Amino acid sequence: SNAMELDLQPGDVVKVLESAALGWVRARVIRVKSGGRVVVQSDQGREFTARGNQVRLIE
Repeated sequence: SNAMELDLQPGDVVKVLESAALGWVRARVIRVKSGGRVVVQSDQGREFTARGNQVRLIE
């Protein structure tokens, strides 16, 4: 699917490693913000800045 490439669009459904004490959880890309500030939000409602090293789309 990708290595580190940001093809993440708002509405996407990915696994992101949210926090080290949780690991890869499933998040949702809400937006692409300032420059390369990816907005993803997990179902806990927390938005956070994702990066292509923290996000994997079906792979």
